[PDB]
Parts: sequence; C-alpha cells; structure tokens
Amino acid sequence: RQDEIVKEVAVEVAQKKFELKLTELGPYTCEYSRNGRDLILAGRKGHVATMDWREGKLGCELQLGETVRDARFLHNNQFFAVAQKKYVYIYDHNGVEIHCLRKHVEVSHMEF
Amino acid sequence: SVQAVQVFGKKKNATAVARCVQGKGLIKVNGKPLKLFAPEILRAKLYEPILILGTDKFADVDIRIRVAGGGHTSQVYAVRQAIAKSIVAYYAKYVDEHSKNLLKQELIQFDRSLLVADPRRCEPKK
Amino acid sequence: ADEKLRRDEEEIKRMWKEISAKLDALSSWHYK
Amino acid sequence: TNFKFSNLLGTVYCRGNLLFSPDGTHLFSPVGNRVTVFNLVENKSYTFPFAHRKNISRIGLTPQGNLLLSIDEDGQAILTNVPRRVVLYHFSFKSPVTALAFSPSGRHFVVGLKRKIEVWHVPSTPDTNEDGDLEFAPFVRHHTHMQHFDDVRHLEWSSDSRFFLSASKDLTARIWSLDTEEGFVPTVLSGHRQGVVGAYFSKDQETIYTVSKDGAVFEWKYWRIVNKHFFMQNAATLRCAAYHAESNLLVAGFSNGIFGLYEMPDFNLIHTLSISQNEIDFVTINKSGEWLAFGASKLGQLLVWEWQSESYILKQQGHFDAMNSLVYSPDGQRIVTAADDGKIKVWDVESGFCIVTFTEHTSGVTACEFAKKGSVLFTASLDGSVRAWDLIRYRNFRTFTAPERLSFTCMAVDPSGEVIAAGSIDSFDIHIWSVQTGQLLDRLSGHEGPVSSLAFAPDGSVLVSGSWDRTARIWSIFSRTQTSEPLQLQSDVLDVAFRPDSKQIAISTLDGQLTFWSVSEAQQVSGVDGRRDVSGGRRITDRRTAANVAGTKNFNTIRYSMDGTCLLAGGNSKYICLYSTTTMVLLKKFTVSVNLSLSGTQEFLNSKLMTEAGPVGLLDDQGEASDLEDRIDRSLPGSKRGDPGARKKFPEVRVSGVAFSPTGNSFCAASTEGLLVYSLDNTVQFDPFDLNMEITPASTLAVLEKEKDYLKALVMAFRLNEAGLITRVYQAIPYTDIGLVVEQFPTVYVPRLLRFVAAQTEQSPHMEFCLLWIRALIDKHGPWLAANRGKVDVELRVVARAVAKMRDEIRRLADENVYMVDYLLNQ
Amino acid sequence: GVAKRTRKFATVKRIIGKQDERRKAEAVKKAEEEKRKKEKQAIREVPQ
Repeated sequence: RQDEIVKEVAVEVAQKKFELKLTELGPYTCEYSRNGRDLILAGRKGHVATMDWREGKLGCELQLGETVRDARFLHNNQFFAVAQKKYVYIYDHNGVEIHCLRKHVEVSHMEF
Repeated sequence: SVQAVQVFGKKKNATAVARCVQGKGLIKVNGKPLKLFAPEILRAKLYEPILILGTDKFADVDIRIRVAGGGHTSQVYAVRQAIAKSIVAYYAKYVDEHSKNLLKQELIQFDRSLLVADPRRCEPKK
Repeated sequence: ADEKLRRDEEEIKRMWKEISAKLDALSSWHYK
Repeated sequence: TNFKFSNLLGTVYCRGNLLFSPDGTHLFSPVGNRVTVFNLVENKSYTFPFAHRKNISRIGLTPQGNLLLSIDEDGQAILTNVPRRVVLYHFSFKSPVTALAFSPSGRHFVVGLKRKIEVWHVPSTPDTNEDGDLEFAPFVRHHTHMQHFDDVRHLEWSSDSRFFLSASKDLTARIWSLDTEEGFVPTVLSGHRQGVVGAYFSKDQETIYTVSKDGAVFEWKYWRIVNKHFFMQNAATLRCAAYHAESNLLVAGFSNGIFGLYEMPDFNLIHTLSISQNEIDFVTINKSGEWLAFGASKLGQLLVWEWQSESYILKQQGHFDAMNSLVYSPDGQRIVTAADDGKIKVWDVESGFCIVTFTEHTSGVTACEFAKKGSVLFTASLDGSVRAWDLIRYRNFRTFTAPERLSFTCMAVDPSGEVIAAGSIDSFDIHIWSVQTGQLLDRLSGHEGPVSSLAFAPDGSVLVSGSWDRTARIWSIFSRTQTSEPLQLQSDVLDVAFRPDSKQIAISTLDGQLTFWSVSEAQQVSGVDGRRDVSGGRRITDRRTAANVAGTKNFNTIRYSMDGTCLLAGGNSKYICLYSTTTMVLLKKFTVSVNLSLSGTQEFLNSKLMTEAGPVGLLDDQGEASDLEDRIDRSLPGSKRGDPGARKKFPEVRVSGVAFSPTGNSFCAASTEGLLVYSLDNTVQFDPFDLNMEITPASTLAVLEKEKDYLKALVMAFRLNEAGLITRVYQAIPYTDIGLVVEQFPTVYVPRLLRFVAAQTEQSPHMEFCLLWIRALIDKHGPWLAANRGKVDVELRVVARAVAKMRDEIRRLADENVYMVDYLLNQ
Repeated sequence: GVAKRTRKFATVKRIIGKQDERRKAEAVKKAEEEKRKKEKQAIREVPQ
C-alpha cells in the first residue's frame, strides 16, 4: 500500500504523493510537460487549469465554458493548446488566448 | 432612515409636489395650512380626498405641498391630485399592501382624476 | 445562352431565400 | 370556480419511448411531463393525473396491461394504475434509466442503468392482494450486475420470461438468466462495428438477432454467428429497430427519416419509406404485429403504420415552436392554435388529434380568431398578412395585407364578420379591411405607439385599441361619426378583453395591473394590482432573484368567462391567475408546469446546481454527442423570436394564451410544454344547493319507488347534485309525466336542467326522451329564457349544441334513406 | 454550508489583443525606444 510506501520513502517525494478533489466539471484529462514541471488538467465540462504542481503554483485556471476534448503543453510549459468543442485554441502561460486554430475542426486527439 | 414619499400632481400647467412623511396630521400647502390655500369656493375640492378617505387615515402623516404655475383652478386640481397620490403612495411603501388597494378603490370609485391626470389633446375630426 | 441566364437567376433566388430567412432570424422577426 | 386538470392537448409526442396496449387499441405516448393515452380504435384521448419533474425518459407496461411504470430523467420513477387512472407508487432509481423491459410473465422487470443491470420484482398492488393496501418500500430487487462496459441501450426479454438479453452501447449484447440454469453460462455476443441498438429473440430461442448502429444485423446460432448481413444506406446510421418474433419481422428506423421493414428468417425487404426529414427516435410494434409506431423526437411526429395495407392509420405532429394564440369554435368542440412554426392547426377537444393543419403562412402566426359563426377562421401573421380561412371547405376566402409591407401582430374581427381590424408594431396605425368587398376600408389614427391588443365588442359597435402610447381607445366606427375616446392609462397596454355583455372591458397593463372600465360612459370601475400574484420566478440566466425580476410580473393575456364573473389572466410566468369582477378577489391560481427541464418553474432554484463555472445546466455540452447533426451548432447569435437555429435547451415557462371554453366547465392555457385544458371537476366533490336533514339517496329513491312524486324527486335529486341520482330519477320518470313536471317545476333550477339534458342528449342513447325534455322546457319556460337571454345564454347554447349535433348527424341519413328508397321504389 | 462565492457579471474571455509587447512589431518598438531616449534626454538642438 502507499501508506507503506509514503512511510518507508523519503519526505520530499512523500510530499509528491498528493491528491486533488474536483467533482463538479467532468472527467479530468491530465498531461505533464516534458520536464515534469507543470501539468494541465483539462476537464470535459470545460475546466482547464495549468499548474506547477510541486510548489503549488497555479499558473492558470481558465473556465472556458463549453466542452473540452484534450489539453497539452507545447515546446515549453509556456504555451499550451486545448482541443475545444469545435476548434483548437492555444494559450499563453497566463491563460490568455493567443489564437484560435480554425483549420482543425473537432479535433479529438493531439500530439506534439 | 425616515419614512419619506415624494409625489407629484398636474393640471394644465400647475404642477405640485407633495412630500408625505411620518407625522401628526398636518397638511401645509406652500407653508400655509391646507384650510387656507385656494380661495374659499374651491376648498371643498381640496378636502374631497380627506373626507373620502377619512381623517383617521391621515392622523399619522404630514403632507407638504409646493404648487407652481397655472391659475387658481389648476392649482386646486394639482393639490388634490398630490394629496390623493401622496397617501396612496405612503400606504404603498410603509403600511400594508391591502390598505393601498382599498384607498385606490375609494378614490377611483369617486373620480379617477384624483390619481391619473388626463390632459386634453385635440380632435382633428375625420 | 438563356439557359445560363435562367440557371443563374434560379440559383440567385435560392440564395436570396436562404439568406433572407437568416436575416429575419437575426432580427428576431422584426422585418417587413 | 373549481378547476382541476383535464387533458394535456396539442402535443402528440415529446422525447421518450412509446408503447401500445396489449389490446393494440391504446397508444401510450409520452409528452414532456406526462403520458397521454389515446384510444385509437374509438378515438378518445386522456392524460394521466401525474406529472414528472423532468421529461419522460421511458414507459413500461405489465402484460396484463394494468400497471404503467414511467421514468423521468435521472431515474425518477413512477408506477400508476391505468384502468382506474390513479397514481400509485413513487420510486427513484439513482442512475439515469437508459433501458427498461417489463417481463412477459408480469413478474419481473429488468432496468438497464447507465451501466448497471438490475432486475426487480414487480410490486403487488392493492388491486392484486386480497385485504391489502400500499406497502412502504414495495420494489424489492432480485439481482443487479454491472459486468458490462458502457451504456445499455436496449433490453429484450424471452417469451417464457426466463432469459433476457441486453443491447449495449459499447459494442456487444449479453444473454442472461434470472436463476442459475445447469448448462448455461452467461455470455457475450461479439463484435459489431459501432454498437447495438437491439438484440431480439425469435420464437424458437436458438438463433439470436442483433442490430447495430452502423446498419448491420447479425444472426447468431449455437455460440458463433450463422450469418452477418448488412444493408446499404447512404448517409444515415441505424438508430432504432423492433422485432416481432411471432410474425418474424424487423423494422428499423434511421437518421434520415426513413424506415425499412424486413421479413427475417432470411434477410428479405418487405418495404421501406421515409416519414420525416429528421431522425427516427423510437419504434414500438404491436402485439398482433399489424401496427408499427414511430416517434421522431425533433419535431412532434408520432405515427402508426399498417405494414401490409401500406397506410398511415396515424400521422400526427405538435408545434415545434412557441404558440401565439388559441381560440374555440362557438360550438366549443375544437380549439385552434397558431404558432411560430408557421402553421395554424385545428385540434379536436375530444380524441386528442389535430383535425386540420393549415400551412399557407410563412414565418410565424401571431393571432387567431373566429366570428360569431364558427365557419370562418380569421388569422394574422408576421408574413404581413391576415388570412381568412373557410373552415367548411378547408381553404381561404381572402388574404388581406397592407399597402406598405407590414407584419401584423394583432387581429380582431367584427362579430358579424364583415369588418377586419389588424395592427402591427412596424406601423402604429390600425388597418381595417372589409370582408364582403375585399379592399381596405380604413386605416385609423390616434396612437403614439404600436397598438398591441385589438378587440371588437361582442355587440359589434365598438372597436377597442390598446397601445404602447400607454393608452386605450374606444373606436366608434359604424355610425356616421367614426369617433375616438381615449383611456389614459399608466403603462404600456398588454391586453384587452371584453365582458361577454359589452358593458365593461378589462385591460392588462405592463405594471402587472388589470383594470376595469365602463364602455358606455367611459370610466374606470375597478382594478387589480396583480404584480405579486404573477411571479413565476428565476429562470436560469437570472442573476437577479425570483421576486425581483420585472418581466414575469405582468399579464400577457386576459379573458372573461362566459358568465362574465371570473377573469383569466396570464403572462410570461408560471401562474395562471383567476380573478373575479364584482368583488375583485383572486379566486384561484394554477401552477402551469411542475417540469424541471423547463426553466421558469422553481422560484428559489437550488445551489447544488451552481458549479464554479456557473449553472451546470448552462454549460454548452453539445460537443458531448456522438452524432454530427447533434454536434453542429447552426444557431444564430442572439435571436429571441423564431430562428431555425434553436439550441433550445431549457425553454422557459410562459402561457402564450388562455381562453375559456364556450360551453362551461373548461379552460385553456397555450403554454410552452403543450396546450393544457382545465376542467371544473365534478365527479368526486360533493356540493349540494339548498339541502335539508332528511334528503338522502334513500329518500330520493324512496319517493321514486314507494310514493311516486316525480317533481319532489326531481328537485330533491337536483338538490343533492349527484349525477347517479339525477340519472336515476331522470331515467325513472315517464315521458307522459314530463309535461306535468315541467308544467309545474321551479324556475330557479331550470338552467341546471338544461345543461343536464343537453349532456344527456349529446351522450346518452335516449333521443326522443331528451328531446321531449327540451321540448317541454322551452315550451313552458319560453318567456323566461327569451326575457333573460344573457343570464342563460350559455345554457341555451349547450342545448343548441345538442339539438344540432342531432339535427345534422342522423337526419342527413334519414333524408337520404327516405328519398333513396322513394327512388328505388319508384324504379 | 456557507453562502457561496458570487460570480462576476460582464466576464469576457482573455484574448491576446492589440497593443501588447509580444504582438507588437520590433521596428515600432525601436521607434518607442527612440522616442523615449529623445524624450528623457531633453535637448533643443539648435546648430550654431
């Protein structure tokens, strides 16, 4: 059990065994960066959030309304892309919409 | 935090304000009391809302009326409209809602010109 | 040819029924 | 006075599974809240007493067709008693119910939840057990198993009710028991392409059929597959399928409105045709195998189809947009209603069907009216036109319009229907045409705003205009002085209604207040401030509270009753508001909708809904859909009145128009979720007239059988006001003694007797008896009826209804028979 | 339990918009640097 692992294993990573309770807005897609320093959790009812999970630094939590198919970071943890109900929008680190991608319609899966 | 009601009244050009607050029975029209305004032969038309509604409805309020414009007759109709709307409006906002509807019924069963002023346009006949 | 003129005219009437219906729907039926 | 809920009317179908009776002659059709049965071999409809909280998801029936289990969304269950139309058990499945199959042995039912398969014992009812009542928690559960992987679309039992079988949403079907068999292991029917919409048994339970969503239908034997066979279809996917195992036939309804019909021991097309432009939602199939029933869920579109005599026994549809007006014929037997769909259609009060649908307007029909006559249906629309329909020939006389293009929103025809008034929002003059000429007689002046309610007097001497110049107007046309007489009001006039004697008129104005005016000497006589009486509070997208929204606090439409005593009043709200005229008191108030997939129902809407995005019923989840035309949002941004786009989730609660029935005891609300009729319920509630201590049914029947005094027994049974006793003494006195009783009968029970013998003429098989009653009553009570003529004007017209549905229904036949036999006997 | 946190009213999506830094052109940005250096360095150039 992870009570046995969290006890028998060092305290800096015993910090890293955490949980996070978000009931109301759908099943939560998650994706890290490729250094592991940030994660998006997308929520299919709309709720998309970018965070630094170790230091608890919530870089963004955008609400976004309509449904969400997939979220993913780009080359850094500085831009991310989310596949919406109809288009795929990409966003800056502050969660500000830099641009809507119109040529990709009802994208269901993404890979960078 | 006082119980204050502002109310207007109209005729041809005479416009009258009346402020009705929580008082002790007085009605003063341009400073002078109500039984002194509007030369003698029309004070019955001043009193018409009072002795429709009964003075027991008025023994808890104070009505302060400023009247401007018009002639004597139009100032009388502006005053009595401001009286009637003043008490209906005070009983709208401060005492219960049933008593408003009862006062509107008494005034409307007498004459609707105590509440709604109907100014005359003209008739260009066909 | 008159077949081209009348084919163009019928396609333009189809376009105006579709577009004019969408305009009255945007105005929420406050048209003439 | 005392109005309960009669039939919902004007929608044949909404979302939901529909079902036949086991006799085959009753169709169980879900409307939004409720379930309407309509008797189909003898057309007569009825709605049940209950009303769910959400839209009906499903209905199941016991094989002895006496017990009906309905499901609203999120599993909110009911089961009611259909022979005695009473509501019996409440229940709640906790998941939403996506499949439901009641056992053919009347013993179990399997429900398929969002993945769960729970088989339940059916509760024994007080009609079943000997000295038994309602239990507390009557549903006991036999099994539950969640060994599936996705949703369960369909459930189909065996014939002997020992196996049942589940059509997935993943890809598969599964065959399951009720108790452990000795050579059976519960097993899985393998891969389709998309996911099975059905999986049906035969009679011989060896081959199992299974019908997917991508067209393919497989036959399995013992456990591999004996022959998979598809069928082509161009741009559509298979969305419903029903299989009659006795007659070996499979219907299959699709996404493009077409259904195919296939005899299947081997794949063999009987037939196919298209019924809608939209998808086919639900297929049920008769116990005989002769009638097929198809529900298309987007429009109304309920239809029943004879598959061998290829013919529509039923093809009915509601309104797919908001209604705008209803009226009644002066007979009182049919209500007509217009909508923003573009059609004006004519509904029969009995039998629950539309008898006509007129489609010659475009773009939404505002108003709708009759004359005195009931022959001609004058209607008005935003097309710009007032169409004057001929209702005996089902086609229009004359479509009037204005010289400059308008869009009329209000309409009033003279009672002697030779003068038309209409009025618009674009112009703010009022246009009057002449019917017996065809031209435009005048356009009339006076208003400083768009005239928003027009009404002629039932005398027909006075037109009355109510306009957004906060004013009303008496238009005295017909004499040599076409004069006006304004009524300076306080706010924007919403409505105008006449007292049926033309001496008094009521206006709704935008405050929420009604007021009452003399017409001869124009002078306000009375008035209601009804702002608090009408507040059906807190739609979603209200960040304001329920009692602060100005916008549900005004009456759109008002009517008087046929006596002239009570008013109906109703607005963009939840409460219909029934006032009086003499004492001005609110008599009664009705909650239109209990629904919760409507919007304006709950004032004090609960905070469990409000997620950290907003209301959870406001998140656009259209991308959570597996079909392309469901996913595509082809709406226009910011359209209030009719658009083809129509996302249309959570419509609000309005009444779009009330009107009283011309015969007594009924009531119409043109609301959003149908067309509700309320009726003065009289068969449960005891209500005497002037009654003493001795007067029992033993006393009425005592002076009926022991010492026969027919006048005292008749006034005695009236004086109880019990229908069984007045029927007993009515069919007890003889047709010689009728003229004795009526020749000496009290004058103040006469219109009760006229209404009773009118109902007995129209309903009981006693022609010359009841016509002798009417003959005696009008012969003796002639000067009284002619002298009063307004006090009794409804009683004389329910009688004239009865003696003209007798004069035209059987004496056309008597004339045609006597002159036909006169010819064939002349040779 | 507790009266919940009130939503705002006129909320719009955060879009990048005109007159930023990272959208704005580099030569326009050098024009802004020239105008600032010539605005701070207050010099009325009168050649002799």
